Amino acid sequence: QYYIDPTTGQPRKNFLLQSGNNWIYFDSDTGVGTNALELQFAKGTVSSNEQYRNGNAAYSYDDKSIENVNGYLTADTWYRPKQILKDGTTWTDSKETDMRPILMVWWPNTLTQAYYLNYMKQHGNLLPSALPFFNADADPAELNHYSEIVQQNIEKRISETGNTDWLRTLMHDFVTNNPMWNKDSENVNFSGIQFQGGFLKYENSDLTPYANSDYRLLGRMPINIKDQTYRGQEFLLANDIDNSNPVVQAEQLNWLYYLLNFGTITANNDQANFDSVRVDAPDNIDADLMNIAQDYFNAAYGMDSDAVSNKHINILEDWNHADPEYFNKIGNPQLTMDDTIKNSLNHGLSDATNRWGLDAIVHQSLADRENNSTENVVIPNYSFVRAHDNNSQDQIQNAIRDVTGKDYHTFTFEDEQKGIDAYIQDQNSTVKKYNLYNIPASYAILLTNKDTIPRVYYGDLYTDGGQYMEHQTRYYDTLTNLLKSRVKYVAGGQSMQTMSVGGNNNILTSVRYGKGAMTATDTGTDETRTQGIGVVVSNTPNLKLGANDKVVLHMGAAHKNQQYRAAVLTTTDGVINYTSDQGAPVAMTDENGDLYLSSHNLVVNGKEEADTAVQGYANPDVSGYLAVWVPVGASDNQDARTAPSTEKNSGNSAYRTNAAFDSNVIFEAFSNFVYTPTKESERANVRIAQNADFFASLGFTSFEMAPQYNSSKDRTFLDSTIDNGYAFTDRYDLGMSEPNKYGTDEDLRNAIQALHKAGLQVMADWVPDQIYNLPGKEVATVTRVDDRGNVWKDAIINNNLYVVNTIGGGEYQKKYGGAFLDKLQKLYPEIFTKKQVSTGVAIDPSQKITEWSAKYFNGTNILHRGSGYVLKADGGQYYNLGTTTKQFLPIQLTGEKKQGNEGFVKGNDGNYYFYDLAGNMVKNTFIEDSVGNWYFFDQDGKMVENKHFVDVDSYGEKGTYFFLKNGVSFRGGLVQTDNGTYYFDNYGKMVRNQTINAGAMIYTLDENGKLIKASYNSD
Ligand SMILES: [Ca+2]
Repeated sequence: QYYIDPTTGQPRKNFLLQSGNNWIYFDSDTGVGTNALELQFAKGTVSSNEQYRNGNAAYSYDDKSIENVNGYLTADTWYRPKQILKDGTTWTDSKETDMRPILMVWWPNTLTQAYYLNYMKQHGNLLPSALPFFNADADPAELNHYSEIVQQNIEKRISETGNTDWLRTLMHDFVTNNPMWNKDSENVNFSGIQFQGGFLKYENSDLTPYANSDYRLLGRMPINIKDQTYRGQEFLLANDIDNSNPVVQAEQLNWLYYLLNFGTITANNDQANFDSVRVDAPDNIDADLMNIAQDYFNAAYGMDSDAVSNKHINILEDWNHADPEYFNKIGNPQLTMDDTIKNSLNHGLSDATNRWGLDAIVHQSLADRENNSTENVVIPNYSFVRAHDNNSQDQIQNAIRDVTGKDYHTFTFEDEQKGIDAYIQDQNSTVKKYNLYNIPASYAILLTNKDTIPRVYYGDLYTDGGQYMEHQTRYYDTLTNLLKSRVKYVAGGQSMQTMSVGGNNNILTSVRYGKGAMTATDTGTDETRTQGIGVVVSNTPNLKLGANDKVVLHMGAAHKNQQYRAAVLTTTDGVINYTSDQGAPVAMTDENGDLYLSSHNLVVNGKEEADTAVQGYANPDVSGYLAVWVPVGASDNQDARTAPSTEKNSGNSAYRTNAAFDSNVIFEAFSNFVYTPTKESERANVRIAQNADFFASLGFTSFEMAPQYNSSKDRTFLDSTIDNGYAFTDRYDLGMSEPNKYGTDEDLRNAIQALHKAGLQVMADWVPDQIYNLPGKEVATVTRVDDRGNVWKDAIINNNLYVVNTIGGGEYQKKYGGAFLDKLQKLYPEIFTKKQVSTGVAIDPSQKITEWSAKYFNGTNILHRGSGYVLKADGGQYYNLGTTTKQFLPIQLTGEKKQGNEGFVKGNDGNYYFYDLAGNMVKNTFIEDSVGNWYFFDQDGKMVENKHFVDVDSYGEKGTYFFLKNGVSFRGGLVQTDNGTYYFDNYGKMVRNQTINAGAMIYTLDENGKLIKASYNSD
C-alpha cells in the first residue's frame, strides 16, 4: 500500500509508479497507494478564480459603501468591496476607507474592457509593455484574464505608495477619453446665445421625482407672457432659474426686498439701502417678475407722484425692439431703453464705413426731436451710446485675442493688461479698430436730447481696463464739460436740422431753447436768455463746405442778438474745451436769433477767432466735426434742471416724460474689465465713497452700481473670469463672506451712504436669470436643446439621465432665503393674492428656498459629463441602490453568476469544460481549483487526462506537463516509467538538463528528462 524510499527511509508522498499495465499514485498526506486509472474527478469542484467573486462584491448597499448620486451610479464611482487583494496576493477583509473603482471590476461592454486594458497598459503601466493591443476580436475570457491581473497590479501600487489619489487621477482620465463619457456625446454647439456650448433642458420623469416640476414655462419674455407671439431665448448662461415656479417667484420678491433694504438687513443702516433696480436679461426670463416688481414698488414706495417716482428710477435691459410697446402698456414700472437712438447714433457717428444719414438721430427714436415742444407725450426712456456688455465687451476681448491669442479660458492678468494696452492705444488713434468713432460727438447729442434720461458709461470717462478710476480716457475732459453744461444750460424744447452738403444727409444742427421756451417763436421767461445750447455735428471727415454754404444754429426768438461763447471746438489734433465764460471765442445772433457758421472762420472786431469754421476733421477725438455753443453771462450757480411735481398723477404710468424727468442722468459705474485691487485703497466702493460729491458735480442723480454678488470664479464664462458680479453662487452674498472685486459689505454700505449724503439714488443690479457653479450633484432627466428650448437636431441626450450641479446656494442663501416673505405678506397682502399672467395662479410663499435643486431650474448649460455618464445595464436599465427606482446592481457587485456556465461543466460527449466568472469557455489556460489542483483545457476547451508528456504554450509558459486520468496536472514529485524516472517541478513543468535539490533529495536530470543520479545530502 505504501512506497518507501530506499535512501531516506520515509514513505513516498506524491509519487507515481508504473507497474506493467497498472499505474499507482501515492497520497500526498500519508502515501496510501491507489489505482491511478480509477482516479476520480472531483464532484463539486470550484475554481480558485471564484475567490474574486467573493471579494470584489460590494460590502453593502449604503452611501458609505457605494458612492452614488441621487441613487444612481456614475462612471467615476468608487465602491467598498468585501475583500481586498492586499499587495495583489492575499485577500483581506476591507476597512471603511478601502475604496476601489467600479471600472476595475465592471464594464458596460467587452469593447470598453479592451479599451480599458489598452489605456491601463500605456498610461498606467499596469500591464507588460510588450503585450499587444486588444482589438474588438479579442476573446472575452482573455480580456477577463488580463483585467484581473490589472487589479493585482493596482493593489500592488497602493501597498507601495499608500495612496489612492493617483487612482482617482488615472480613472478620471480614462473616463474622459471615451466618447461615451465626455463632450463628444454632448452635441457641443455655440449657436447664438449658447455661450457655454449649448443647453440641457430638465424634464419630468418617473426615474427622477426630484427633477419633477408642474411649471417650467419657457420663453416667457415681455412680448410672450401669454405665449401669444414667438417665444424668446429662455436659456442664457449656467443654471437657468425657473421663473414660472411661484415658489421661485416669491423668492425673487424676497430677494428684491433684500437688495432694496440691504443696509437695514445687514447692519441696521438707513442710508445704506438701494433705491432702484436694474432688471438683468428681461427678455430671457419669465416676465412675471416685472409685474411682481411693479406690485411691490407700487405698494412699498407708492409711485404715483412725479417727486416720489423720480426718487426710485428703475431701468430694463430690454434689447427687444417690440419691448417699449409692452412696457408702455403695463404702465412703465421700469424704464425701457431706447435702442433706436443707440442705432441712430452708433450707425450714424460710430461706424467705420457707410455711415447712416443723420436724419436717423432726428426721426428714429421714441421721441422725434425736430420740433419737440410737447411734454408728457412719449414713452419714458433711458438711452446710452455704450454699455458694459455692449460696444465694449466683445471688442476688448478681441484686443486680448489679437495681442496674445487667448480666450477668457486662461489668460492671466498679464495678458488681460496687454489687451487693454492695445485697446487704449486704439482708443487714442485717428483710425480705430476696437473703439467707436466720434464718442464726444455722440455724447454731445445724447446729453442735449429731450424726452430721455441719458446714461454715461464708465468706459467713456475712465479706462475700460486699469484699477477703478486709475486712469481717465481721452474723452474725459469733453464729457465732463458736457455733463456740467447740461446742468447749467440744457432745458426747454428742442430743434434739429440736417444738411446735404458734404455727403448724403450728414451735418446736423441740435438746438435747445432753455427753461421757459418750447417752440422757436417762444420769447421765453426771465431765465431763458442765458439758458439753452447749440450743437453742430457732422459725420464726414471729407466735409468741405462751399464758399456760399452756411451752417445755421436757430436759437429761436428767445435769443435775439445774444452773445454765445464756445464750449467744445474741434481742432486739427483733437478738441478744445471751455468750462467757464472767460477765454472762449464769441459769436453773435441776429434779429431772428440765428448763430451763423460757415466754411470761413468767425470774426470779432478784426480777429481770427481760434478754430470756429465748420469743416471735416480726422483725429483721435473727432472723425467729422463737433461744436458746442453756449450763451454768455450765466451764473456760477445756474441750474437749468426743473423740480419734480408732488401732484398725484391721473394717468396709469409710473413715470411721466416731462422736463423734470429730463433732469436726471444715470451713471453706469463699472466696466467688465476693471482690475481686482491689491491695496485696500484701490477698492471701487472705497473710491466711490471718496468721490461721492464729484458724481453730483457732473449732474448724476441715479447711480447704477455693479452687481455686488460674489463671483463663482469657474472660468466657464467671461462674467466669472474678470468677476463682474453676474456670475454668482450665493445670491445674498454682497462681499460678506469674502471681499468681491469692488470691496466688502462695509465698503458697499459706506459707498451707498456717501452717495445718499451727496444727494443721489443707487441702483441694485437685479439678476434673476441664473446661478453659476453649484457644489452639490444631482441626477435629473435632460434633453439637449437650443437657446429657445427646442429639441436639438439629432440629440443623443434625449430623455437621458444626467448628473447636474443644482444642489447648493451658499450660507447667506440659507440665512435670508424666504426670510422676508412672512413680513411682506403681513405688510402688503394684495401682492400675494394677485393671479400672475402666464402662471395662472398667484405667487407661493409657503415654501422657503434656502437651498437650490433641479426642481427650481428650467435647465443647465452643457457640462461635458457624457450622455452615458449615469450607469445603465447592457440592455438599458439604470443601476440604482433602491432610493429612486427599483434596486438593480451589476452581476459583479452582487456576486452570483447563473447560466449554462461558471466553474467546471461536463457537456455530454465533449468531456469537461471551464467557464470563467463571466461565463466564457476558456481555452489554452491552466485553472486552479479551491484546494490547489491545476487542470488544463486545450484548443477546444476540453480537459486533458492523457498520462503522456504533452507540451503547452498557454500564457507565455513554454513547458512539458503530465496529466493524470482525473484531470490534475502532476507537480512536485517523481514519475517512474519503463523509460526511467522523470521529475516535474512545483508548476507541473518537466525538469531537464539540470541537477535540482528537491526536499532532502538531490536529483540529476538529462536532456531527455530521465534521472541520472539521486543522492541525499545534509548540512
Ligand atoms: Ca431664464
